[PDB]
Amino acid sequence: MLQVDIGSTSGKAGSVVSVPITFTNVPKSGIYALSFRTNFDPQKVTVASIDAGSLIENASDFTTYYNNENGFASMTFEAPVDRARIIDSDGVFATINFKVSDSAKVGELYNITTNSAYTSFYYSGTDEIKNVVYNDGKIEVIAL
Amino acid sequence: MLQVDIGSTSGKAGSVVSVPITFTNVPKSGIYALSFRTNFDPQKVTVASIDAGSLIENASDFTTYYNNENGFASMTFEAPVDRARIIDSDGVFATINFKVSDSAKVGELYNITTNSAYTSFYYSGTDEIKNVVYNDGKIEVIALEH
Amino acid sequence: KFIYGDVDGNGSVRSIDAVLIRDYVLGKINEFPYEYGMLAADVDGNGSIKINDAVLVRDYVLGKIFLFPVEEK
Amino acid sequence: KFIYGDVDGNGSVRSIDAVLIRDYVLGKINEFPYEYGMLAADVDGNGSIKINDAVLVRDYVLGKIFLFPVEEK
Ligand SMILES: [Ca+2]
Ligand SMILES: [Ca+2]
Ligand SMILES: [Ca+2]
Ligand SMILES: [Ca+2]
Repeated sequence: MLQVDIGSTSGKAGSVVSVPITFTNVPKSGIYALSFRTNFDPQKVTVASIDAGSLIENASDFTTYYNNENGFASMTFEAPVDRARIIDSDGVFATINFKVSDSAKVGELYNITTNSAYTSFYYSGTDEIKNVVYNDGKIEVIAL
Repeated sequence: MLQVDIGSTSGKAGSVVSVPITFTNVPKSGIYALSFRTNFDPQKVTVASIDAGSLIENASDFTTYYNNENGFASMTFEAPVDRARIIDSDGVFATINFKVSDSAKVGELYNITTNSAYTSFYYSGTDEIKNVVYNDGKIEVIALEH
Repeated sequence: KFIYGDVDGNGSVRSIDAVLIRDYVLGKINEFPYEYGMLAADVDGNGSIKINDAVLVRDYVLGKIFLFPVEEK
Repeated sequence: KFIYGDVDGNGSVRSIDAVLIRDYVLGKINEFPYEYGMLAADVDGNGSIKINDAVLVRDYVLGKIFLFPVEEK
């Protein structure tokens, strides 16, 4: 089945870390449209920026938004109507650059979670990918 | 460290399945307060009911809410001020009974996900448990009974 | 009464209606600027607003489809 | 002007205030009907409303603590 992974990583208190969102076993027929939402505790990390990954061929297809007060980041993909760009291979969809709190302590674990209510994947306008598996990730605080 | 597990299960279209929420490696000093929120796709499953598990010794301490239009279920535990009840051992915190849509097709997989923005665990009113792990669950739609 | 796809209620199904559905999925908005926007947004008729309702509205504005699945097609 | 803990804005920190903070954490509400309820609810002063804010308010009402962490100078 298509497998979505939020990468885990580590960093120091006060640092920016980079959390990749990966797609494996992407259908060769293509993903036409998707949304993906991650939650996090904004006392632990906040979003500095979100960067499209190499699976995005044209920026007009990809849209992001994040709300640090409410602890979420969202991304959408909409292939053009002729499917001239389509996600039909495996790789990095996007990366979220998170600022780790200045007050983080060594050994804390901040879970970066997939929100299944706001995440969905489609082969076409009417045909949903209904067996996608979400895998979440963790930011570990390490010592300077 | 404390580990929260959303169990996986399976059932037919139209059925009610149950998803247990288990806590492992609970601190012996006790969890005084927590919130736990799960999301789900509300056109795939909806919450029929939430049942407190054996870790809840008195209903006064446990509160639940779900919104079947928006796709979440939330649970809180607040120990009394004397810590007369406290969660300080491992077991089932709660079980969510989910109705699988009658239009579900066999082979669909529904991710029942821990929401880190709305989930937190405290040893006391000011001291947070800041290394908790979560392991989410899936509901698989099957064709046959059991 | 409402027109399917017309999420801002202005009487026409336009490219901005698809933008507004995508803004709702992204979390930029929590509601549509129209009494019947949530209903008008659900153009596949599955009962929820999802990213494919946005792409369906876009594809209808672009002339790829001529009616919405909720319209029986 | 507001009183820490007084999430319903009625001028007093009471049992129900902690219930209201719990309703927010549960998702039953998305905002407080008091102009200053969000700032009043954040009694640990960390910038987020979380379950321990609700238990702090309850514990103040019950007499376990006599001030909130946001007030400690
Ligand atoms: Ca319109
Ligand atoms: Ca829909
Ligand atoms: Ca009050
Ligand atoms: Ca707080």
